[PDB]
Amino acid sequence: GASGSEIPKIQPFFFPKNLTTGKTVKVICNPSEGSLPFTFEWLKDGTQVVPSAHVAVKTHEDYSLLNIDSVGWEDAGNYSCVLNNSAGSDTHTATLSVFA
Amino acid sequence: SGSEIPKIQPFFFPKNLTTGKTVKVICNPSEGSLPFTFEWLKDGTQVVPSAHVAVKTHEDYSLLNIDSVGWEDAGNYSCVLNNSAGSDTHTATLSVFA
Ligand code: NA
Ligand code: NA
Ligand code: NA
Ligand code: NA
Ligand code: NA
Ligand code: NA
Ligand code: NA
Ligand code: NA
Repeated sequence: GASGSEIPKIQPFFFPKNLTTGKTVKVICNPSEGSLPFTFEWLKDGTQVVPSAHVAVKTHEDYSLLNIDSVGWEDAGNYSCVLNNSAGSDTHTATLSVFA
Repeated sequence: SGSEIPKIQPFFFPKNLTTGKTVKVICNPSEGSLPFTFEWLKDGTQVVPSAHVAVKTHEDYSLLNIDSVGWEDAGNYSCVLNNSAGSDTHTATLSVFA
């Protein structure tokens, strides 16, 4: 029937604060509001995240999971999720710090 | 090897929850040996899934999803993370503006 077209709104996500070398960290990007369907994009410090042996992105219909194993200093930085549907887009950026 | 005790990555609920929002939180280890099992509690009692409350557990994380959150969903949610070597629990408060 009538299809509501609602701009998406990202649920704010943040990284843990005393993360030390070698640990695993996960964050989720998901809408709190918005019409289906959703697309997700992850950025790190100005470029799209590239999956690797220790970095993985797993995207579902209504959320996307960023996983980093064996964190090191190179994994520190600002990670952004860009969320879109057919009505609009939203973005959230979270800073990851990695300590010795 | 394979006997590293689990430790949950601290999780928290958003601070902007209004009635009707979808909310998701994940429980996952920052350390610990695979395989894991997960349990969710609400105010000390295991979560009962329903039409608008879903628990989806994967190999290395568990997802709590609440559609159309309301005042009745407010409470203290615990994730219990288990493996062969031990157990950890983390609890976070879900608050809803009304
Ligand atoms: Na956090
Ligand atoms: Na998280
Ligand atoms: Na992932
Ligand atoms: Na760094
Ligand atoms: Na940035
Ligand atoms: Na976009
Ligand atoms: Na109880
Ligand atoms: Na799910």
